Amino acid sequence: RILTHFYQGIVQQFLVLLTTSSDESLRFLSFRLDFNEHYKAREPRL
Amino acid sequence: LDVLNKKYSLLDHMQAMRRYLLLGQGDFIRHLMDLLKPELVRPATTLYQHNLTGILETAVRATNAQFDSPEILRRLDVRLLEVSPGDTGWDVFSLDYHVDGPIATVFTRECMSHYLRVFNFLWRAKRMEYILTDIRKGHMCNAKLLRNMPEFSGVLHQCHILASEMVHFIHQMQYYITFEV
Amino acid sequence: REIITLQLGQCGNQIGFEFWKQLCAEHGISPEGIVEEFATDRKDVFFYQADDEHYIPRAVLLDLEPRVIHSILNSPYAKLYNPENIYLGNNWASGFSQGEKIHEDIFDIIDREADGSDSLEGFVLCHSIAGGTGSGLGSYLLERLNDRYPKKLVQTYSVFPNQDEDVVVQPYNSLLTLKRLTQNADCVVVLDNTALNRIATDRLHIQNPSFSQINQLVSTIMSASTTTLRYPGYMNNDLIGLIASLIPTPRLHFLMTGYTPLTTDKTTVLDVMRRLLQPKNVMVSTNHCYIAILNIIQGEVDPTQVHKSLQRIRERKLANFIPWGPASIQVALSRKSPYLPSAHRVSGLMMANHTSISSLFERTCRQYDKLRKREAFLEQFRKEDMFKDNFDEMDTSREIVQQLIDEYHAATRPDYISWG
Amino acid sequence: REIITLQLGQCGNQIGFEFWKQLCAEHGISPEGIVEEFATDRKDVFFYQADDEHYIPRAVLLDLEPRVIHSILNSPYAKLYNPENIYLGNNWASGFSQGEKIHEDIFDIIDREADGSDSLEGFVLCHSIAGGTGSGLGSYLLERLNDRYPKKLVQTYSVFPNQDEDVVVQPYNSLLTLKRLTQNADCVVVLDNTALNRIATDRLHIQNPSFSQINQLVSTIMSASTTTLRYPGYMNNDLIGLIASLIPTPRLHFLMTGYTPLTTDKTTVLDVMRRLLQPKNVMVSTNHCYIAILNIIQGEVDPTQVHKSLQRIRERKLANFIPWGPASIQVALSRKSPYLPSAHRVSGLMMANHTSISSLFERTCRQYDKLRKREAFLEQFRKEDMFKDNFDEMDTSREIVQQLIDEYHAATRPDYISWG
Amino acid sequence: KRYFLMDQGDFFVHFMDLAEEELRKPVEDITPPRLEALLELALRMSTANTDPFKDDLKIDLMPHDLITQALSGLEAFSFDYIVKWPLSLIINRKALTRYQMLFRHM
Repeated sequence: RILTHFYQGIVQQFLVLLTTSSDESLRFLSFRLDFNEHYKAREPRL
Repeated sequence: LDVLNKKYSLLDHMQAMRRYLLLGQGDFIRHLMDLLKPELVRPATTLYQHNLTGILETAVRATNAQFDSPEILRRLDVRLLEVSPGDTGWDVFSLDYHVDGPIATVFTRECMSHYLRVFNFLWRAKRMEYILTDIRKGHMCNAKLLRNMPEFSGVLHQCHILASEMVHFIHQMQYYITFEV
Repeated sequence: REIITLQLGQCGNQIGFEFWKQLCAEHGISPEGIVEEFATDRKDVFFYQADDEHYIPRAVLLDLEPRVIHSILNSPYAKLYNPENIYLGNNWASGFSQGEKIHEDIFDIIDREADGSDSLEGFVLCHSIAGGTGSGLGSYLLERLNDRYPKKLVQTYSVFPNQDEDVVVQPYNSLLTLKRLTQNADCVVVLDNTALNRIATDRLHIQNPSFSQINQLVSTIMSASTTTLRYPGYMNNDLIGLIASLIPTPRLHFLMTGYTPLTTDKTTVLDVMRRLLQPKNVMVSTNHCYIAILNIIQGEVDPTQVHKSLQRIRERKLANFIPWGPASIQVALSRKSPYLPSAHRVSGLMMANHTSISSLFERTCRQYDKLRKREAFLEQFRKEDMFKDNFDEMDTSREIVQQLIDEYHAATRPDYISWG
Repeated sequence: REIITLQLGQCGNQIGFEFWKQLCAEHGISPEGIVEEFATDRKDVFFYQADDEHYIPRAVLLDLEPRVIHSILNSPYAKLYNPENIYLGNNWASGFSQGEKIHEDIFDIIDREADGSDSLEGFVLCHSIAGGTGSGLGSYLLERLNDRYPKKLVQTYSVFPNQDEDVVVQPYNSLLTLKRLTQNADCVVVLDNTALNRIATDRLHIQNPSFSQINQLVSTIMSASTTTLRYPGYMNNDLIGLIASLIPTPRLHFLMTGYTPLTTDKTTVLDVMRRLLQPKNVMVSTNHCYIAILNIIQGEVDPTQVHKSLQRIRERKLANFIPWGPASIQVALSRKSPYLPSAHRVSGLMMANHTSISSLFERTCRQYDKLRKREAFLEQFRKEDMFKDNFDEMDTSREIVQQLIDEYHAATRPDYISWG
Repeated sequence: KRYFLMDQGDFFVHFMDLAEEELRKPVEDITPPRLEALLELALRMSTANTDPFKDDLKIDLMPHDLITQALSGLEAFSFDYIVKWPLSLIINRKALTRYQMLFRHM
């Protein structure tokens, strides 16, 4: 469970670091990986 | 741009660039790492270049680049980088696709150095995709070999969902590289 | 890597025959196997580079009361594949017992072709659920394959037994076979006979030759699903990668079939995406929500089209989501095959894990429960009595399929830290 | 947005058949649905972009004692529309009771096509008032549609039952259906059978095939009314905008039909405006005053012509006014359709809310009152007795239509702060 | 003329019905990519898809048209037309600015 929560809390930061980026090109990755917004509408997951 | 196109071929080498160096072939890149897996998960201490060069031929013949012209298979070459303490197998090994002749005015030396700087990162990602499929493989094997008691269910199911968290992340990232980059 | 395809039963040999004929017409080979001059490809996935310059497919030919298999024998596609391994009904118990007594030499046949190819990725079973001939023997061979080789993949292309049907032991046979499918398989591809029947009676006005046209449909789907393995891409050049994303857990491994043209007898990715997401371009016909969808497209695809199409699919929300996580429809691009007919130049197919198949399962469970409560529809089959005098395997299969329905409904929930 | 058209009864399936044939000839499609090379338009209002490259209309095919529907079956326009939903008289009570017992699966048919289109604007009912086959089932389905979906529009193209007629229960049937029309519909388009009969016996010298020629008239009117939706303009590209101005209140929702050529078998807007305003170019034949008129014109219209024509219409005063407010004839301009015959190049139609239809209502009420006072013309229909042994629905419908007549006469007054 | 002056009213009947909720939110709340994507959906439903010039439908948010001679996404929303080099002698920046207000009014 700690392994799970650690992984999810890394992905939470990874996704919000792809929407503060320069150039649309790298923002496109952030949508493919997180489609549902079951993760990221705030700093913890949903 | 006629005579150089009919005595050598800048188009074929630039297409083979994407396949051999930028992993674009796909069929060959799976088999080549299914043979070179044990030597790569070893450090660069028991590796010497000639051994790993020999391995390539079997996989090229085995997959479908055997109908290619022999020239673009000869121009494909293996290297083994600098050995110094701190060795591993995915920071010291490289594939390469050299350019010799009057066709090397399309690429500078620095351009190929950058085409190798991309390669090591691509090779890392390609490796991780097989480590996770080994995980997924073992999940499938171990919910139909050891399942005779219901005592295993919690730990088993929990690891399975933990895998599927990584699977949709990495698989789709490998698709992103693929259809955009 | 390399796939060894297994075909058994009259319906299974029928769909394998049409699939092999389809791949013969698709790739550059004659019905003898003679090489063509137009053939980024691979001809080593279903085909061995065999030893008379015919790319002979690795196919296990099994016959049980052969009628149509005799027609397969005197055929020009019998010069394409025959490694000479043909070895000899209307019940699951009869086919199971007949497969039980002769498992040795047919396992030697499996061993021969396993030694035949250099590498192996999976075993694809041409199977018909409660088809009589395929039934029982298919479930027993599924047990033999998954027990004997735990390191490989098992795939079972399966039909759902509803053909507007007389056989009343069919729910018992389908229930026992489904127990084997849930317990002895890594992945199952399921189709509905009634759905393909409705689509066929829609697109044409055929009523009598429904079998052969359904065979055309499943063979086209089977070629379309393995196009990404047969033609080198970047991902799903092995089976397990395509199998991985749709299947989140070893119990939910049953996949819906979609393919966006129902026609082959201008277009963009955006239109065929929105045309794919309806449940009436699905060839398998409370809250029902997909676990994961994967779509593969083949054609003259502009790479910006998949991008803005997936934009539209997001903000329209025309796909059913997964509560417990992200696992969504994934865009895959594949090569257009040589010598395929030039209609629907941009053509896509989808494979998806949906909870809606639980409804079809519980319908067949309800049919079994009705005939089991009445106790007048076992018909006293002698192989059914001698195989199990107590008929506790029906109870065990009912328990397993009930656990399956409960796990389906639990995956439907926003919590899947609650199991079944 | 998108319109789903419902057709039922022999007369309703007749007018739907001719309307679909008219829109097939109008737009660039074959009777199979094959695309043409000449087709600012839209083909998504009555048509789904359907899945064999035929723009198949979303039509609900209902049959009740089918005779002409069999002729619709073996037809080249059965390749244009057939989503395969055909499911099975001379009385309102019989059709009502038969529709009552099977409302579930026909509601599932409605649900299927409601899931079929992406958007929805309204339900247009091909209906015949006291047509026997359409009657009863149409009123019951009207109750089902308005109860089940309160967020959409209900339109009913209706005839007025006077065909120079033997059926003596026809006033009772028309009275009950009119109760349903007043209470369970958002808007009703009403025509007179005798008016179209007079116009047809005028323009030609036909006496026997009056039905088919009337079908031509109503299909042309139905195409003309939805031309502004099918071809993108600026307003009335949705139904509710055209419905809004003519209907001032939920009780007065019955619209007269006008269309200024009675001919299709040079011209300016000014002449066709003054030709439209007479009550003998109206296809529906004390102080009688329109509530609101709306006219839509299609042709080679100079934009100054509508301007000075409306000038002339004002200072001539050839239209009947509304006391309690401004609500007048509105000029709308629409595109001339491709592949329409080139007669009357400037052609307009009108829809208007008039109090003169109260006269036709009270005439039919007087016929009902006569047969009801005599008590010899119920004929003791068994479905009429079993449906209502006390026949209080006739009294309730009489009360509702009396309130309707009173509200009509109250809207006629300069005060409509006096109600009924 | 086709979009601002509304020769297509089919390019709008989808779009108003589809985006009535997501426009009514405040202008600062609404993000710019969401508008453009929904616009492409309604562009494909419309027959302005068969018009080759539909590739100049963009996003520009504007403060008000009741200032000199909005606060929500509707009436702040505008399109931005982009033209080629020899079309500066007819189509102008001042003309683009004046066209935008006309659309917002309607």
